[PDB]
Amino acid sequence: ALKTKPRWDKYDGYVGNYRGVLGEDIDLDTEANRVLAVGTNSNGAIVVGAGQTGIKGLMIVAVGADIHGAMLDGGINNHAGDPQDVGKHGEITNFQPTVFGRTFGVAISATEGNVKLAVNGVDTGNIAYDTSAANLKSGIVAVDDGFTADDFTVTGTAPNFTIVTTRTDVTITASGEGVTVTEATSVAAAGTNYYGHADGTVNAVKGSDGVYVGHTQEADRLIVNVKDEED
Amino acid sequence: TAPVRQEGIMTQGDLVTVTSDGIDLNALWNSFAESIAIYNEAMDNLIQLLTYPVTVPVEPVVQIGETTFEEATELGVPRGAGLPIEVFQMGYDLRHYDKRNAYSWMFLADADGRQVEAIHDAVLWADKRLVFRKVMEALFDNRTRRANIRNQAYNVYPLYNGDGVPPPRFKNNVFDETHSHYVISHNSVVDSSDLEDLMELLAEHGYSPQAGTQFLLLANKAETDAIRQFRRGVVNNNGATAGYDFIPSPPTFGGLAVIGSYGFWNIVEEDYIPPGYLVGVGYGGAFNLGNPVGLRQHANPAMQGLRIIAGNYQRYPLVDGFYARSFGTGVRQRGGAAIMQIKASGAYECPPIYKKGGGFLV
Amino acid sequence: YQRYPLVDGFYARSFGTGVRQRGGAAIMQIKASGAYECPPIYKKGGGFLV
Amino acid sequence: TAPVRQEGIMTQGDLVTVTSDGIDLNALWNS
Repeated sequence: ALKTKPRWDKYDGYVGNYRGVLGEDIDLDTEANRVLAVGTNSNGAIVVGAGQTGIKGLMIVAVGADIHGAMLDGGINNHAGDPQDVGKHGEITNFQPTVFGRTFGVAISATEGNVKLAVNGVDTGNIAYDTSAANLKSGIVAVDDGFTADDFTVTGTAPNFTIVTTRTDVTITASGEGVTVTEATSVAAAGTNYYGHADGTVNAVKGSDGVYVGHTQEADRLIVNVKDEED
Repeated sequence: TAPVRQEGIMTQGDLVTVTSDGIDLNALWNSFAESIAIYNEAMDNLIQLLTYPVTVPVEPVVQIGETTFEEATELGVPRGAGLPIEVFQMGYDLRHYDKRNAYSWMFLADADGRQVEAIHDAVLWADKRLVFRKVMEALFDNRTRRANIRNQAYNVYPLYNGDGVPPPRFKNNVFDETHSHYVISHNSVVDSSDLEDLMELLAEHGYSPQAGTQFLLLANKAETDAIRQFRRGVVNNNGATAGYDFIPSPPTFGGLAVIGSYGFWNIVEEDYIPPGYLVGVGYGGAFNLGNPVGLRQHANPAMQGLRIIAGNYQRYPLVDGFYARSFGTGVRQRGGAAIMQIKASGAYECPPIYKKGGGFLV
Repeated sequence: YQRYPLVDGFYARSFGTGVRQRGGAAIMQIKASGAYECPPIYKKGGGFLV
Repeated sequence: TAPVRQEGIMTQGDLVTVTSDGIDLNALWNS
């Protein structure tokens, strides 16, 4: 048709897969129809990411869409205080990793002079082949497009940087010679261990906070078996 | 007859009379009606082959999902099933046309009734030519149109053209949004490759001779003169080997004369196809292709067909009247036909004969 | 205009008014000083609606 | 708040018709 989207295939509901209530509203553009790593806050309530307890399960907020492909707003399973289902043991099919915003690797091929990047196709002010991480931020912010500093993050050292963003509607590219840009990408990989994080993302990498949530088999599936986070 | 068309109020001095020789020039109005009947039979057969009546103004295009079995086990259970659906909508337009006949009292005082009947018949012929131009324009003009129906705006489509919903996947074939059924030969003269590539544009979607699809190729004489050269395993123009013979006829597709065939193409030679264009159309078979263009009328029966309406001038010195038709067009089976222009390089161009801005006659 | 492209039609009324028994009624306006004013809602030149 | 009078030839685009979602606005002129 056009897209498949993650769903519980096996979820029992008597074996410590549990009902709770949300502590917060779920973002329908950013968090619905995704595999969310979840904990509980200092009240009885489900939160995306590490609450008071750390990660205790996975949640899929299943939401329909209109015939034009937008999410149905008036749902009863996605606002604060709505009831939701959290799984520790089960299978998720049409599985995909979960990531928030956009992130771009920038790297400079030039060893002298200046280079140029485009934000949503409009060109940035010139930046040195040795600009500071502070001056990629200042360059990228400084165009009359209305995004401003408030929704960019930058980190790196002169040869390369990561431009992170919380929004989906901003795209970085190269436009001048002497610089290359790749958006990061995530897709499920067969025979891999997946890991929930304090953000609520589910990824193949355990950093300093990753809590094992399951392993895939064939890439389109996840066998969920949450090694619950502990103190 | 000629591309000469007189307009304005009919006066005295536009009158036709018996001469001093006794020639009744008003007996001559029927003279060209044999050619009118021949042209009407030609345009009718193309309209009947190319069109169907639209019963509902808007159509869904549906895509539905896919599922598989799994290797079973004892102890374990299967991997579940669900079926996504995506829906797009398209319409047919509807537009308004008119013509006016007007006479001064001095014309009406002296005119023979055969002269006013000659004008009514010239208007009925111009009505046929308008419906024919709009049918051909719906096929040749590769631009996407808009129409308002029931307070919503819709896309109104030609064949595939790089706009709108991409073609659905077939058995193995898959198509991106840039896919187009308006294409070029990439050569100044026609190949056997061009008839074979044109057939692939239908067969790629399963409109194929394996499905029992019948095929019509409509072509100008200038193309059919080159196509008659083609022989199995022999080279033609531009280094192209032919995969078929052209096989001459001693037969009709609908009412049009088939000159012969090349593979599964029934070839019809037709001077209404401009030089340098080929039009391939599929019919029948397992997908049950209907005629490529839908004709939409107004919903009210009092608005349907060609109508004659009493004019604003109804008294001495001057009388007028209106002829009016409203109708419109669009394509449902966007893959069931294709058009190729014979040219060396660049884009497809709609021939100026059938482009939307160019006029009301062909 | 009757068929195409326009159709129109009219409404019409003819009437008028006057007073016979000129003493049989009176109007007072509540005000401190100056002339009687006709209220604009019933002044002759002011329009065709109440 | 204060009244306004529409005046001119009634054309297409001055039509009231059944809405996209099926409300017969022409049942309601006596309202």
